[PDB]
Amino acid sequence: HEWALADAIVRTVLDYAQREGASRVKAVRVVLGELQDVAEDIVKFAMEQLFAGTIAEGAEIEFVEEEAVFKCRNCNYEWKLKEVKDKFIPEVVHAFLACPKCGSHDFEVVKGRGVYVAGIKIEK
Amino acid sequence: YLPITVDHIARVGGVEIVVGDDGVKEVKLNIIEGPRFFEAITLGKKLDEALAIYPRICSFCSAAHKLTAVEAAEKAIGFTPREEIQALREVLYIGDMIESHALHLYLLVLPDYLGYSGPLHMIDEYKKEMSIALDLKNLGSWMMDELGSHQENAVLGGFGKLPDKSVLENMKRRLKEALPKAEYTFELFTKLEQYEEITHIAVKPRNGVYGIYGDYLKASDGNEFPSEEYREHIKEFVVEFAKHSHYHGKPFMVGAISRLVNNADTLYGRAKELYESYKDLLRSTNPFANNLAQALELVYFTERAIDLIDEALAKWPIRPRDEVALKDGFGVSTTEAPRGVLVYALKVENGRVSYADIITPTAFNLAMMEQHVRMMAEKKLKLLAEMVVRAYDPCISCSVHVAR
Ligand SMILES: [Zn+2]
Repeated sequence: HEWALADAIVRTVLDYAQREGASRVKAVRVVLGELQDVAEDIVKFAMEQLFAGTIAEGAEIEFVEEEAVFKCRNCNYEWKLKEVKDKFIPEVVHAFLACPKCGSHDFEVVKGRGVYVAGIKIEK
Repeated sequence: YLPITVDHIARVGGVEIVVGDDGVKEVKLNIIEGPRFFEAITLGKKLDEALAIYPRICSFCSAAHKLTAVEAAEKAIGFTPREEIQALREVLYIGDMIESHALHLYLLVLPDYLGYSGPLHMIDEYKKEMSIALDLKNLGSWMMDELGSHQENAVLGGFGKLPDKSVLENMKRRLKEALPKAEYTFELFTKLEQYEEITHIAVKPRNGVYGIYGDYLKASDGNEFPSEEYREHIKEFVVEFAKHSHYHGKPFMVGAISRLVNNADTLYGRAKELYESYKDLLRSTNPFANNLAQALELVYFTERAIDLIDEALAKWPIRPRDEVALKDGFGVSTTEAPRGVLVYALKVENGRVSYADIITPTAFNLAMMEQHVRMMAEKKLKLLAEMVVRAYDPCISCSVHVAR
């Protein structure tokens, strides 16, 4: 969910600011995996609302999308989601997607599953 | 700026209750999200576009949102729709009511009492109940598909398109055929236990809207002391989560029981006789009665629909009128959704949305949902709490029990 994820982001950012003894936070850059089905606008808005009434208020939030990369183990071949997209895409791939080369369905997600904060701007 | 990596742990709606050796310690729930986002984005957008955006909120009641939205818009611009198109709107709405109620009651409430899990179609039982549920679902969805097209047919000032009279006659026939099924539903839900799977019976203010012959559409609030259109208090309590609402300073409940309690005398037809027969069962002090109440509303809304259909035939040729957008219109439409009273508030300026406030019935029901967790048991308690929750018919839910 958008609001839950946004809550996680806000909590983490505020925690980092507390640890660093930050007087104020001004900018946060978050990297979202495209396998997340969340909508960037809702998440950003939610973050803005939760950011109210704290040191990290009125902060500028930037979202960077990390492409999804899959590595089939059997043939040992890597491909990207964009290659399969050309024919919602994100959720629960394991069900439908397989390697373009193998009849396998067995693969590991290397990039694009997780969400992490890549940058934080602190004012002390 | 300075790059870092801090991982966001999202192991991951639901209701959480924490219990102890000394008794229950805490109970809180975050089951729905604020519509604030929509209220924020539609500002400055065209009225049509906003009306297209609004039904995205709580998609389960897809139809209702659209209808109340356009109602609010019309009330803003000063347009008052004809009685025929209004009746048709109420018919589509009735379809949504039938679908929502039937699906909810049968697919959610019955397996709880009879203890079923997994696939809900089985030989040894439930064939007939599912036949009824599926027939009602098909009927409502078919009405929604015939008078709606999200609802593309629902437009400001009228309808996009309107079908032939033949399909309306066939609709009347199908409704009349659907009446005894709804009756069987009411009878079936009459026998099941209320206030228990530990009675949760207590004092509870119910809130509804009042319409002269029915409870579908209205322009007046329906509690013990009525108001035409007013903003009740709203409170922001966070688990750590939507905003809760308090009427007259206290939590209140909305749903079928509210319509019955407040507007009982307005009913007629078979549902009136049934209400008079089992008036004790649909009492104002219990949540589970809502389920049964919903069943009653099936029969009523079935028969009512027929009447409404006839009203549409009072004028044999029908055409969707056109309206002009006007500034300064502020329109507050308090409608009644299968979940409860749905509130839409639209202020239009220069043909664009200047103010939007939307309140979903589940927001209303959430305070009393938190209140009515006076369920004491030793785990099975999860199941009971789940039943209590499902009595309020939220969009989705799940229960988690935790010790210490
Ligand atoms: Zn392969």
